[PDB]
Amino acid sequence: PTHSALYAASCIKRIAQTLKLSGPQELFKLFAPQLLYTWLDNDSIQDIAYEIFGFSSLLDLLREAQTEAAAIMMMRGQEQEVCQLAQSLGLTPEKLVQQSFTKIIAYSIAHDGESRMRKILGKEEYLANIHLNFADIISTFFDIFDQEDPIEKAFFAYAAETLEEIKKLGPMFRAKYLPREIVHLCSRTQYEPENIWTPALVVFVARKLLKTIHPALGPLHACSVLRKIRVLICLAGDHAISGYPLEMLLHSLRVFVVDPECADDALGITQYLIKRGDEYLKRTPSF
Repeated sequence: PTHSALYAASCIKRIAQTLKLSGPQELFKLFAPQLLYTWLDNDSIQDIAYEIFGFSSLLDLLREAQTEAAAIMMMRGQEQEVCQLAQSLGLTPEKLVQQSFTKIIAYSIAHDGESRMRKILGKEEYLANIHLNFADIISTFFDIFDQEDPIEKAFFAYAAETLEEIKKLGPMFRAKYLPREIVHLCSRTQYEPENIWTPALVVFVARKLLKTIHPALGPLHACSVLRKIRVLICLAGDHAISGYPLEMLLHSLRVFVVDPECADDALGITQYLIKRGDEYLKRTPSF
């Protein structure tokens, strides 16, 4: 997508209706990234089909698609179109960019344009926004990174052996980026890019990864999310094998071990965690 508008509308209503989903808009909430990317590649947001994903408006479709659309525009570059989005909304481009700063930086760092963010906010405000949105940015970095060849890039001189052990037991951007990406963001805050893996951040990112999976989204999603979790566990190192992170990971990886699709990934991570956290599991026999 004239009748094709109405037919696609009824089809999406039936898809999200017979899948334990709320409505058609809650089916756009799951797929807006890919649709918006592939469509805004060569088109403009203002002429999109607000009749699929029943919205009854374009200013209704926008009060949800600010973040993805704005971040993708600023990923490729449509400055006048970001300004047009902002005009249509009611908010000037500046407070808009202040609303969706996290995804903007996630994509931009992935697609390398941050200087273009400095030229609209400033050079003492942009850094305050990076300080305010650090963990959300790392979470959005683990969302979009594609699992291609992480061990090759690792040698970050400890992730390689760790991922090798966990493999011996049992918008998309390439894995080769992932370390350097983090570095480039963390060379503008105070916290050094080397060692930023306190347990709060670890549990944050891991819960994000798990929440990403979904029952309606397929049993092929899960094994990719699991590979990325293995990357997080090998990278975090010694904070994800002791304390509450250990308990929290053992739980969900158990749930992935009873999945008949792939119990090759989760059995390995589980062996590694149980074996390495022996000094801790002897203090908590009730768990």
